Amino acid sequence: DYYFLFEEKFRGSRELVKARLRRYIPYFKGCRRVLDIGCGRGEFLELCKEEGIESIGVDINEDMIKFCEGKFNVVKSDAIEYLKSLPDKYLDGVMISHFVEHLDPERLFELLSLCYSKMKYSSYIVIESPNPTSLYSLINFYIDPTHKKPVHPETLKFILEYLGFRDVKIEFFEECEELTKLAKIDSNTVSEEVIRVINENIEKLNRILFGPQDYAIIAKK
Amino acid sequence: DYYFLFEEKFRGSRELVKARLRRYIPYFKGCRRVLDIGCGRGEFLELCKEEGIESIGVDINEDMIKFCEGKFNVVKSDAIEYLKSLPDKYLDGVMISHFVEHLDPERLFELLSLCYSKMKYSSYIVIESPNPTSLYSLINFYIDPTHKKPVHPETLKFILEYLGFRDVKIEFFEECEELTKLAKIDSNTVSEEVIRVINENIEKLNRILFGPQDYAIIAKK
Amino acid sequence: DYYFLFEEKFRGSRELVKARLRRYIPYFKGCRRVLDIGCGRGEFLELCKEEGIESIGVDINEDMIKFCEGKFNVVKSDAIEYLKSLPDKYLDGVMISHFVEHLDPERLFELLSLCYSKMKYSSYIVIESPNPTSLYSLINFYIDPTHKKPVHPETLKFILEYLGFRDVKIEFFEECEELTKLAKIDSNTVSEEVIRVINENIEKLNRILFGPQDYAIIAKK
Repeated sequence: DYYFLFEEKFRGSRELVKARLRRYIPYFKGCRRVLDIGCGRGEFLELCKEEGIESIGVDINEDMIKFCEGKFNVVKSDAIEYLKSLPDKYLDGVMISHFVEHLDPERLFELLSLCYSKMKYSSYIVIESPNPTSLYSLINFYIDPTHKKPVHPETLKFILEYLGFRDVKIEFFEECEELTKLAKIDSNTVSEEVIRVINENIEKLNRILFGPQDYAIIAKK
Repeated sequence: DYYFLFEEKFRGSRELVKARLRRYIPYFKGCRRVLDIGCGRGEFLELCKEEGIESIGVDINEDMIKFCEGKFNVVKSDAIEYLKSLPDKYLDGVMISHFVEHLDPERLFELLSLCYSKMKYSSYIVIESPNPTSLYSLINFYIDPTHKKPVHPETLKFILEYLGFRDVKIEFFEECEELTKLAKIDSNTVSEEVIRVINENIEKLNRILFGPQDYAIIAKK
Repeated sequence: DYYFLFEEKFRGSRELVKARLRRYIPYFKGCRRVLDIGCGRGEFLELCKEEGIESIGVDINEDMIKFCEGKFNVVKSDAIEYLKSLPDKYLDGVMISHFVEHLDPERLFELLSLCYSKMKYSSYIVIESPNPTSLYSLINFYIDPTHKKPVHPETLKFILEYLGFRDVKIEFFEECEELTKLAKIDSNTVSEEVIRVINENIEKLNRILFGPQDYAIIAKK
């Protein structure tokens, strides 16, 4: 089917994706009400079940749900709507992996606003999305047509900080492979200082051109 | 309140915005009917008052308007609606600062077309918007979720020339800080021919990656 | 009107445009039923007329069709609609030059599936459009307000491979001029490998920043 075949090719296998999600488990260990927004193939739900974490996944796509319903708890719904259908101080944790980029930028404030209200204190929200602050990924953001406009890390940090969240931190992941990045220079005949400045320019070039392809913003309370 | 805090953080303080607008005073010197489209926090209006320049601002934001009315002459209203309500050859000059990137693309032509019709002969029009022709700047263009498509300066120049405006000029401001830009190499030991070509390349790299963050297009009649 | 002056200014002369599409002719030689989608100023029509290749053009623009009807066979209509009015396995070939970016993302798939149906075995389809994998050309992409999201070469390749086309090749054209790109270094006072590595860094830079401005995806069957 279209989207499975699509993700499989440009996102990677479920094993691959699940491997990447491992890093975020510490923020949900032993949680009882973790919401997986836009769960898709249910890679996070599978992980959760494995780590002994209770969670529900939501997804507007009917096929992602047929895909997860058998092993996991999922509700075919619009996230914002589903969030309104929830009591305040309900939710335990919230995972939003590669979802916001697929969301109408106009409704971004309301989503996180609802998350704050439906989350109980000392809870963590994790938002993982493609990094548009590096040319390489920015270019690749256009491969998926269902993508809206790139979602900048700073806009996410600003909104949820404004909403009340604290500890807001930004982490970058999946960097470009060696072959793609520019190479640094060495020499025992060329001026150390000429060498030094050229490499700093290459570090700057590598950061803005071939920087990490993803990022994750984490917040608490 | 949201948008003030947002502007303060990403667009700068009022004092700063006001500072950067002094470059346009020569174009509205002694004018009495200047329209400030998307007046925002009123920085351009505050500048006009100090310069004895009469102007009125318009904005869709009731929050921005409430902030300005007790200070300057503003009117809550869509720009196109306001323009349409003016007689032709009425305005002394027009200022459009960081507005077009928020306007729906299909309404850009009309807006500008109306400016031409409602402007009297000899008047000046200034349009400042974030520069998308430089990477650093193109990335920051996505921080604001209310942004539409990046507005290229050549496209505006085309529209203006087409409407009958003349002496159209595109200038660029808000250069990137040397800390972020790549550095030119100074060297007494390496061949000048080689150093020269490396610095000319750094020059091209800096213009397309760390060039001016803003641009302004100025026209007349 | 607007669009003629606009293309003339930003795309180039009919002469120039004609010169660029000339390389796709071998795919439609001897053909009698080629479909040129979004014929524009009929530069592809004109070429086929010169090669004994029979083809019809379609466009949604009144003025573009008006420009053509004199020397070429064209019809004013939505491309999706024209295709549906044809029998399956009818077309000798399909040319889509600088059109997919002017199209609603959610209709792209329909369009291509229709092309597949309406084409007969072993026919060629060529899709030429702006290349967004190079900074230079994606910046210029925003000059045209009517442009939607950029269309990445890989997305087009995935869609039609999905539909059943094979031998899908992605090619790139219209490199930037030597004066715009970064120049390479050559000297004999500097260590060979220092020069070799800086140059391959330049090669990587020129690729992602000043590379091909156009891409053509070619498929058969």
